Amino acid sequence: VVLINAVKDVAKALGDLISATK
Amino acid sequence: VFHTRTIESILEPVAQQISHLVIMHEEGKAIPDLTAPVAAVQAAVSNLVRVGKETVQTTEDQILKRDMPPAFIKVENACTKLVQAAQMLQSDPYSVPARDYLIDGSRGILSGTSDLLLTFDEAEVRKIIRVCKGILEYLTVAEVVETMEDLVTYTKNLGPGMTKMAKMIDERQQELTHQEHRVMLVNSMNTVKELLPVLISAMKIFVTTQGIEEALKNRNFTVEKMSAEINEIIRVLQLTSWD
Repeated sequence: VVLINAVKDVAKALGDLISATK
Repeated sequence: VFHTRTIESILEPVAQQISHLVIMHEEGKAIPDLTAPVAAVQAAVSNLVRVGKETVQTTEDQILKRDMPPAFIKVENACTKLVQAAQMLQSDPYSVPARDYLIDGSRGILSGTSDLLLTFDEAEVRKIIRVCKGILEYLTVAEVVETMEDLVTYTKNLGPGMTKMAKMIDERQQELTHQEHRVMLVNSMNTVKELLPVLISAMKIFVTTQGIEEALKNRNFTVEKMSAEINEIIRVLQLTSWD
């Protein structure tokens, strides 16, 4: 499902951002 | 925490990091350059909003047209706060509003992606409910079956309808995280499947038949028991919390 996959990409990128903070 | 394994896999790792980040900020160094990872967030958000806007325009489901746009605004605004925090930290790695804008941006993106995922799930549940209601309505037709011709027509319709409903429930329960909800779906579905041949048998006796009042009572009893289980399935399918 494309919308669900696009949501997954957002969550994965956010996770990467938070781990980059500390 | 998240009612389906799709929502859980997608959101729980990031939802746990955000909670931790909030606890750390409350109790409590320089934050490194966040330019590259923020750009990756921006590129993902842009794709989600574009595809999302395309869905809004094409869909016939008025609930999606209503609930999806505010969630996009939520994710877009939260991303704007994240882009501001990275621009602040590039100029000042010890910046105070930047640490708040990161928390606010993270919370908002998670809030908006949660809304989107829950909206998509309510939509899938509406599809299952329509199939359940279809069966409920067909169970009400049982009482007008008077001849063997009608019984054959009724059996040919209800048989496949029940198989499709049984397959939708089996596939929905596998997807659920809370066990109490899965058990209730499986139990109710099993009773419905088990009572279906009993209904067809009760209706055969009615088509065959003082004597009529007994065959009618048993057919009406089976419809009642099957209908109560179906209405319980409709109720359990709509649960997102607690057990």
